[PDB]
Amino acid sequence: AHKKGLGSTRNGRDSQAKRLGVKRYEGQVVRAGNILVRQRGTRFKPGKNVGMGRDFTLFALVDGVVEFQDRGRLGRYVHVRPLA
Amino acid sequence: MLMPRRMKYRKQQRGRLKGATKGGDYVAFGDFGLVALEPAWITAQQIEAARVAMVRHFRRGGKIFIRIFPDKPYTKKPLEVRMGKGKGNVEGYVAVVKPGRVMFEVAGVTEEQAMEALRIAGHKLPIKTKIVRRDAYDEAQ
Amino acid sequence: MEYRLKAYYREGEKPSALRRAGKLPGVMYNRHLNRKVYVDLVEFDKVFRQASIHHVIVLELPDGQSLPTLVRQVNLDKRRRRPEHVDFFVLSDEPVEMYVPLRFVGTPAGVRAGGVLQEIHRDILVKVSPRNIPEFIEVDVSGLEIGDSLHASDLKLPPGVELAVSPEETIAAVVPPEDVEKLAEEAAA
Amino acid sequence: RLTAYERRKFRVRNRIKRTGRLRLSVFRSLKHIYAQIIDDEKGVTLVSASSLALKLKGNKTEVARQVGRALAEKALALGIKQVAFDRGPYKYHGRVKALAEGAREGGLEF
RNA sequence: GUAGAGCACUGAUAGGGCUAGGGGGCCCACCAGCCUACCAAACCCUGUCAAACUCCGAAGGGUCCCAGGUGGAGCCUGGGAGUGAGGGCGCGAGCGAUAACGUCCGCGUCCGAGCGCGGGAACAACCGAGACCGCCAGCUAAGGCCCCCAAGUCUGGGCUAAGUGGUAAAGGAUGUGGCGCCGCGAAGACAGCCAGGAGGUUGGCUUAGAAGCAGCCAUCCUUUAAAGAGUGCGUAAUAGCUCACUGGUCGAGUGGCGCCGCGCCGAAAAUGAUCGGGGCUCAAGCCCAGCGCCGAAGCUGCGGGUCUGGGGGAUGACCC
RNA sequence: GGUCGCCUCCUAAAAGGUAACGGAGGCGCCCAAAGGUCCCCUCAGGCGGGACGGAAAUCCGCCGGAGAGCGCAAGGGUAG
RNA sequence: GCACCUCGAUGUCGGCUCGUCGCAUCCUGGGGCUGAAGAAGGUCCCAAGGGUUGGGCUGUUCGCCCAUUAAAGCGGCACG
RNA sequence: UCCCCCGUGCCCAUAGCGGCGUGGAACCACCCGUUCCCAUUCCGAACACGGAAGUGAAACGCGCCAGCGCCGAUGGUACUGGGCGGGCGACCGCCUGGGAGAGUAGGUCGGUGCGGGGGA
Ligand SMILES: [Mg+2]
Ligand SMILES: [Mg+2]
Ligand SMILES: [Mg+2]
Ligand SMILES: [Mg+2]
Ligand SMILES: [Mg+2]
Ligand SMILES: [Mg+2]
Ligand SMILES: [Mg+2]
Ligand SMILES: [Mg+2]
Ligand SMILES: [Mg+2]
Ligand SMILES: [Mg+2]
Ligand SMILES: [Mg+2]
Ligand SMILES: [Mg+2]
Ligand SMILES: [Mg+2]
Ligand SMILES: [Mg+2]
Ligand SMILES: [Mg+2]
Ligand SMILES: [Mg+2]
Ligand SMILES: [Mg+2]
Ligand SMILES: [Mg+2]
Ligand SMILES: [Mg+2]
Ligand SMILES: [Mg+2]
Ligand SMILES: [Mg+2]
Ligand SMILES: [Mg+2]
Ligand SMILES: [Mg+2]
Ligand SMILES: [Mg+2]
Ligand SMILES: [Mg+2]
Ligand SMILES: [Mg+2]
Ligand SMILES: [Mg+2]
Ligand SMILES: [Mg+2]
Ligand SMILES: [Mg+2]
Ligand SMILES: [Mg+2]
Ligand SMILES: [Mg+2]
Ligand SMILES: [Mg+2]
Ligand SMILES: [Mg+2]
Ligand SMILES: [Mg+2]
Ligand SMILES: [Mg+2]
Ligand SMILES: [Mg+2]
Ligand SMILES: [Mg+2]
Ligand SMILES: [Mg+2]
Ligand SMILES: [Mg+2]
Ligand SMILES: [Mg+2]
Ligand SMILES: [Mg+2]
Ligand SMILES: [Mg+2]
Ligand SMILES: [Mg+2]
Ligand SMILES: [Mg+2]
Ligand SMILES: [Mg+2]
Ligand SMILES: [Mg+2]
Ligand SMILES: [Mg+2]
Ligand SMILES: [Mg+2]
Ligand SMILES: [Mg+2]
Ligand SMILES: [Mg+2]
Ligand SMILES: [Mg+2]
Ligand SMILES: [Mg+2]
Ligand SMILES: [Mg+2]
Ligand SMILES: [Mg+2]
Ligand SMILES: [Mg+2]
Ligand SMILES: [Mg+2]
Ligand SMILES: [Mg+2]
Ligand SMILES: [Mg+2]
Ligand SMILES: [Mg+2]
Ligand SMILES: [Mg+2]
Ligand SMILES: [Mg+2]
Ligand SMILES: [Mg+2]
Ligand SMILES: [Mg+2]
Ligand SMILES: [Mg+2]
Ligand SMILES: [Mg+2]
Ligand SMILES: [Mg+2]
Ligand SMILES: [Mg+2]
Ligand SMILES: [Mg+2]
Ligand SMILES: [Mg+2]
Ligand SMILES: [Mg+2]
Ligand SMILES: [Mg+2]
Ligand SMILES: [Mg+2]
Ligand SMILES: [Mg+2]
Repeated sequence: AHKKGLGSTRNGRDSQAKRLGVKRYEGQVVRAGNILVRQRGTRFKPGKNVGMGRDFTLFALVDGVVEFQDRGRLGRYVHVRPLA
Repeated sequence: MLMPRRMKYRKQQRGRLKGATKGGDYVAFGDFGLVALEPAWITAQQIEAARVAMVRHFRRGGKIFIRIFPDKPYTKKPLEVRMGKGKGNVEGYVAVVKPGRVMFEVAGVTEEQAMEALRIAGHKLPIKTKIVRRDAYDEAQ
Repeated sequence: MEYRLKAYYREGEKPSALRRAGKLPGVMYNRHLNRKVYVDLVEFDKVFRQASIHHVIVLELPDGQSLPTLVRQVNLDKRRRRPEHVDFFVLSDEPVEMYVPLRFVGTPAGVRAGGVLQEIHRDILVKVSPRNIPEFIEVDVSGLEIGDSLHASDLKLPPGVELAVSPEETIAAVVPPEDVEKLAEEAAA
Repeated sequence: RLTAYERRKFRVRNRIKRTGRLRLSVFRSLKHIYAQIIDDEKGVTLVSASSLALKLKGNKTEVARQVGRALAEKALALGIKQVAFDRGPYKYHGRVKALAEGAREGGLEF
């Protein structure tokens, strides 16, 4: 009594989750090595004591809080400011 | 019939119709007008039947302004199929009106010749409607 | 002629309550002043339809000082098409711009022998002093034919009122009318 | 829009301003040639040998040579050592070049 | 980067302006001039649409620091599980048909396991409320206070006349109430009762006779204290004559649009009916206000049991 | 019948995450230069300009912040 | 369409028997309008009380046909 | 300490597009040359170098305007965390806290820190 010439979708595919975005926040203690932001292309720019990996990952180079800075047309930056 | 002459995407989602319109709640071309009192989708089928209605009212003469366009794909699953196995094929095209949005305007037409006109065109519509004339509130807008 | 209506003050009561209470909030404001107010709706309604945004109205405050006003944007309640706020521009002696009612007069030679015009631009933007507030802007139109038009570089303009839009902007045009003979080849497509 | 000059500045400048080291900003004029020493982290200049201040003359590249020898002594008095040579839009050849190897004559490390 | 919102980009888009080539006469170009109620690129102004558009952008939500927070909190290490069919409702989306007691996710709740208790007629998940035991004690909650049924035939103001209330939409109507706005009113209004309802109105109109109503078009000019190459019953055709029209008479109001409250029509189903029933009409209905009181296993009162922390005990027991 | 792993985007409710036989697309390779560095440089496009020569070969001019390009899908990024 | 009771069982189509109920009425009863002269007929309203034939063909319901009729009504009742 | 200048940092176009001006003793630039170092898929255009005759035309500098771009309120509204009522529904209303986008009034032809080289 039922089904007839049922159209098959050409899609229904999908990507994995990349779990990207910002991982550490301003005024958050970090140590050297930590990852501060995962991204795909500097939405965030490598500040002082902040390095950038082969996929545009942004990791701390020394300890003490992260800190976000917004230099308008130049770019968004994040640096780490060492201990005390 | 009022179909989009080129299309970025095929089928398109439903989306609910919360609230008042986004624009065109004030007349801007014609002297009088027709407006939504209640939200719906309007078929190209409907729209064209309202146009043709008025056009036949002042046979030979008058100019009709119509301020909504069927840009949404009204999809629909074929007859007697079960759920799934994809989305319906696109059966029609509809336009999203919310309350306040102006649909039909006229110019070069008498008073009642645009009352009776925009009356009947109201009747070829799935919704309660008000007719309102151009006003300063529209000029200030 | 000139226009006038009451205009009591507000320190910001409930715009909700106030609007319900038979009246209407809004603000009086210019380069020098800036003041919360509220007029009566029904009296405003009475006043605005004829005055609008091209005739200068004046506002009698409770503290007297009747300042020359001109409206800068009315707020229409989209669902109900009823006002809910008025931006009230007090005029100093300046070329402070505003739109003035265009007067297409002598009905086009396109019309009576064809269709009908289209008032693309009921009024026109123009720099001029508070003094010169033209009640009309008589501009001929009886020469414009079917499928023709004119632009803002085609205006009378009384003295001092020299236009603040553009000479390329269009003003009015006569269009072909909706023949039912057209209807045949329309939906037969 | 930017100039070949303007781009080339930043291009090599930024390569260096992000090294942390004291940047020795040069300037090549057709007249004579000078250069200061900037701790960009703040923004202050550390010291500033020149050819208008030292008011010397006698061949551009030999007075380019000298000004660095000024820089060397006059900076090494303030315990300066970490040197990063901002070579500006100009290259590393002849004029600005000699200033460097002259700045090296004193003890400056770079 | 969401709701909103905006076209600044990606695309849609209605009109108009302006303008390529197409289309098309003018030319008939062998080619130029093209003119445009034609099609219409970019382009402009008005006006818009978009999950996969973004010049913008909330409420919020994350996350760290700092502070409150002693909670059948949180954390580390181990022993033991069960679970891995969920469902409904609210809200936010997709799919579906802006269908389903449908389906698929997100947040929350409740059922599950609270089919224990009060409302809801009855009824897992709607409202109220988390049942240790006892009481012929008391305050309440939702909901209620004519009678079945505990407690108001309470109180004041207003609407409704259909049993609407007690099941419905487009659309329709001098319903009844209540606001506007406009128009005609003793420059005698509406309504009827009426001297009148004149002319080269000698109808432009030829055919069994078309002197006012199929006869196709200045829809012809008259005394204007009063009018139609005919609204008219005679209607291709003598009688007879209605009114649009005017004058009296009448002597105060009347016609029109719009909005708001509550009704009316729209409204046809299968075993016997019904709002839970009887029954209710200045309510026993609807709104607005106010005050009592009834009402649960919630809260309180009194007696007890129990586990936990606490003190006693400067001791298990025992006591608060 | 279709599907089965991977990546992009949307659904996804402005953190991460989130389903459906939801809506749209790609991958199973490629590059000893397409790589490392150092130096250097700057698009698409549009208008005018010019033998062949063009809507678009190449040369000249003025306007261009990024709509080009970045091997190939899409998003982010990106000429400092 | 959904997958809610029923798979430790709720026997399917059609016929026969018996019906009974709905009214959106085939017949007869009663009305309005008619492009109703009359007769006849049309469409709409009211009205469910009763009535609503016999055969050919085919498993059929349906349907076609034959001969009649005032009419040869549909539908619900686990398509009783 | 005040001013002009050069080399530079910083806010992030209120800075910018454009037009109008003025600045050469200083400093900067064009300008002089190809000998030398160096240099062009061709060219001293550029990079380089030796210079100081010309100049302020270009660029740059200080400035002026508001045509463009830019920034841009107050008021109100959309929306909404939370708390309620409302409709068959599509959906609508009230409370409390938060509260835009457009648009309006208006602002804008920059603002500065470090050193150096001139002026008093
Ligand atoms: Mg079957
Ligand atoms: Mg993804
Ligand atoms: Mg405020
Ligand atoms: Mg045209
Ligand atoms: Mg023309
Ligand atoms: Mg268009
Ligand atoms: Mg267009
Ligand atoms: Mg068109
Ligand atoms: Mg043209
Ligand atoms: Mg969006
Ligand atoms: Mg903003
Ligand atoms: Mg904000
Ligand atoms: Mg504890
Ligand atoms: Mg351990
Ligand atoms: Mg252990
Ligand atoms: Mg262990
Ligand atoms: Mg499993
Ligand atoms: Mg269970
Ligand atoms: Mg249970
Ligand atoms: Mg039960
Ligand atoms: Mg219960
Ligand atoms: Mg329960
Ligand atoms: Mg009693
Ligand atoms: Mg009352
Ligand atoms: Mg009516
Ligand atoms: Mg009088
Ligand atoms: Mg006649
Ligand atoms: Mg007669
Ligand atoms: Mg009346
Ligand atoms: Mg009862
Ligand atoms: Mg009463
Ligand atoms: Mg005890
Ligand atoms: Mg003891
Ligand atoms: Mg298979
Ligand atoms: Mg995490
Ligand atoms: Mg799965
Ligand atoms: Mg162009
Ligand atoms: Mg060309
Ligand atoms: Mg050529
Ligand atoms: Mg040529
Ligand atoms: Mg060319
Ligand atoms: Mg690519
Ligand atoms: Mg995106
Ligand atoms: Mg993009
Ligand atoms: Mg049989
Ligand atoms: Mg039977
Ligand atoms: Mg009946
Ligand atoms: Mg019937
Ligand atoms: Mg009968
Ligand atoms: Mg038989
Ligand atoms: Mg039979
Ligand atoms: Mg069945
Ligand atoms: Mg069946
Ligand atoms: Mg049947
Ligand atoms: Mg500089
Ligand atoms: Mg000059
Ligand atoms: Mg000189
Ligand atoms: Mg000059
Ligand atoms: Mg300049
Ligand atoms: Mg200065
Ligand atoms: Mg200065
Ligand atoms: Mg100054
Ligand atoms: Mg200044
Ligand atoms: Mg000025
Ligand atoms: Mg200005
Ligand atoms: Mg100005
Ligand atoms: Mg703004
Ligand atoms: Mg909520
Ligand atoms: Mg609700
Ligand atoms: Mg606000
Ligand atoms: Mg609010
Ligand atoms: Mg000084
Ligand atoms: Mg001195």
